[PDB]
Amino acid sequence: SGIVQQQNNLLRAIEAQQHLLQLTVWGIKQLQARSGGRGGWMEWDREINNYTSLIHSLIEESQNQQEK
Amino acid sequence: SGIVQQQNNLLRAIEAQQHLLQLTVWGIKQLQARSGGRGGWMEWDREINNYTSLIHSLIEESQNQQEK
Amino acid sequence: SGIVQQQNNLLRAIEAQQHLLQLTVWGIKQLQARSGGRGGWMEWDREINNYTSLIHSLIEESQNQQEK
Repeated sequence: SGIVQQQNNLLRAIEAQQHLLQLTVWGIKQLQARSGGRGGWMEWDREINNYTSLIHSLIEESQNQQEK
Repeated sequence: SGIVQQQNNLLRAIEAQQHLLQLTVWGIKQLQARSGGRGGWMEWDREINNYTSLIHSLIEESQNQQEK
Repeated sequence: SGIVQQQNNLLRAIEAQQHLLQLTVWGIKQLQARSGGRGGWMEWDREINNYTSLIHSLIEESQNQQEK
């Protein structure tokens, strides 16, 4: 308790920022499709996708270890 | 101390990322106003606004519990 | 251990979000250069640069204190 609840809202804060991040990335995508980019950016998505997965996996860790 | 100071710069890091997030969201807004979108995106702002508030509230939690 | 490993993946999660943030900021830059903005935004970069440094420094703190 206490110290551990501190890590409670810490993860919650980060989980929420992830959503604001995805919403942000999403906002960027559409701004790039309007312009007219049939590619030549697909490797930029490859990077955010790999960091999103790496992040979502790390959040899983935290949720399971915050069980004990 | 120690463990608790670790949670010190942890929150600080997240509070700073929030600003970089708002700066990011803000950078996206203007790019959407230039184009000419008199709406049809207002529900996307509704989502970031609700996550920004949820986040700002969670940071408050951390600041008060980091008092004891 | 335990509590401390919890702060392990916590920092890792934040370090990863920083990259997704830089990737996000970067995605915004190009969308602003295409349009044609030879300035009048350089003080917006001044803000993200100063928060990126402030953040990268805070992460350093965490990495060194997570040594003891």
